[PDB]
Amino acid sequence: SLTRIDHIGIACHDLDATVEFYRATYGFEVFHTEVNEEQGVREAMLKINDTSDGGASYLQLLEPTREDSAVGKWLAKNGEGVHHIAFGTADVDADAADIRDKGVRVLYDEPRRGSMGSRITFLHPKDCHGVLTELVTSAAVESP
Amino acid sequence: SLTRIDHIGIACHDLDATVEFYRATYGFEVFHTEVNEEQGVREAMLKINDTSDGGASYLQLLEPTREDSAVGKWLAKNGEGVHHIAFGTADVDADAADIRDKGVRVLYDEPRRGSMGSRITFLHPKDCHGVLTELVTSAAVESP
Ligand SMILES: CC(C(=O)SCCNC(=O)CCNC(=O)[C@H](O)C(C)(C)COP(=O)(O)OP(=O)(O)OC[C@H]1O[C@@H](n2cnc3c(N)ncnc32)[C@H](O)[C@@H]1OP(=O)(O)O)=[N+]([O-])[O-]
Ligand SMILES: CC(C(=O)SCCNC(=O)CCNC(=O)[C@H](O)C(C)(C)COP(=O)(O)OP(=O)(O)OC[C@H]1O[C@@H](n2cnc3c(N)ncnc32)[C@H](O)[C@@H]1OP(=O)(O)O)=[N+]([O-])[O-]
Ligand SMILES: [Cl-]
Ligand SMILES: [Cl-]
Ligand SMILES: [Co+2]
Ligand SMILES: [Co+2]
Repeated sequence: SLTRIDHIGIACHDLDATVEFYRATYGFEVFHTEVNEEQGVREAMLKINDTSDGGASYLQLLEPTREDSAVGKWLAKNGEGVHHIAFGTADVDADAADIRDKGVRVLYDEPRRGSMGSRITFLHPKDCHGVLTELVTSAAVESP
Repeated sequence: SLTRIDHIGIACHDLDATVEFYRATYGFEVFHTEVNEEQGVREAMLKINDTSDGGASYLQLLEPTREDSAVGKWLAKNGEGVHHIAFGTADVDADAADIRDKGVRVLYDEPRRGSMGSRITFLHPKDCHGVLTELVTSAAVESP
């Protein structure tokens, strides 16, 4: 089941400047940062709240590490802004198989590594009314 | 203080069809629907989770009631997809005055009515790294 909004993925040209914007404007602090070379992003997660399924909701700020990447291409075309939304689940593999069986394109055969050891997949935006949609199971098991 | 992600505003051409997409695909049900003639939208709120500040997080699906509206213009230009993000607060008036004093454009002098009697304002996307950003205080006071 999809039990929370896990994060909002926000593309930006300069991670450090956008991180500082969110800190200065709203007081949001960095929960974690990393590079994901497979996905081609430098990310910062800003935790906004905890959630009733035991998880949390974040802003995921993303700067591309290369132009030939999902975020690099998207920024070139659209400029800075919201790139994707992510829903949390305790079983991404099962929920992705169920959604595949509805005819929505699931981009990975098997979930891949995302933020903080999470396992993630994506649904094609043209099958989701224009919203690039991620499904994520956190690495650490959640207590509702 | 901004204490949660309150909702993700998602523009769509046909509210009923997009509502059914989210129900069929994810099991998300409609929490509330309404028309906001000032804003020029037909909305459906789909509750995804409760939040640690006592509030909740929703998907806010929005179909324009007229082409000459924020969502009508945005859909014409961009097609269906994420239109804005919203942060919850117990005091939108105070948080909007604090953000105004940082030089971020606050679109309303005074918060206006939004979903379920909430009071809302917006920050200009060109001051927020391309993200149209809403601040909202729910009508019913929250218990953290
Ligand atoms: C690490 C992590 C992350 O979130 S890493 C996030 C970065 N990684 C990803 O986004 C991976 C998933 N995304 C992708 O694989 C690709 O970007 C997509 C879904 C396949 C699109 O790649 P394509 O090669 O088709 O790009 P392409 O520009 O050709 O686009 C194909 C169609 O998708 C539309 N599109 C592309 N990106 C889109 C987006 N983010 N949202 C909406 N529509 C999008 C695009 O406008 C075009 O529509 P049009 O044809 O009507 O113009 N994490 O843990 O949470
Ligand atoms: C009821 C409710 C709701 O959420 S009702 C949601 C619908 N209402 C709103 O969005 C009201 C706030 N928005 C607005 O007032 C306007 O849409 C904006 C911020 C002033 C933009 O209106 P403008 O008249 O300037 O539109 P305009 O197309 O001229 O756009 C001015 C610049 O803003 C960019 N822009 C416009 N809409 C944008 C959006 N949603 N996100 C990012 N950028 C945006 C646009 O691309 C252009 O950039 P460019 O110049 O680089 O091309 N609720 O309770 O939660
Ligand atoms: Cl890596
Ligand atoms: Cl009304
Ligand atoms: Co993500
Ligand atoms: Co809204």
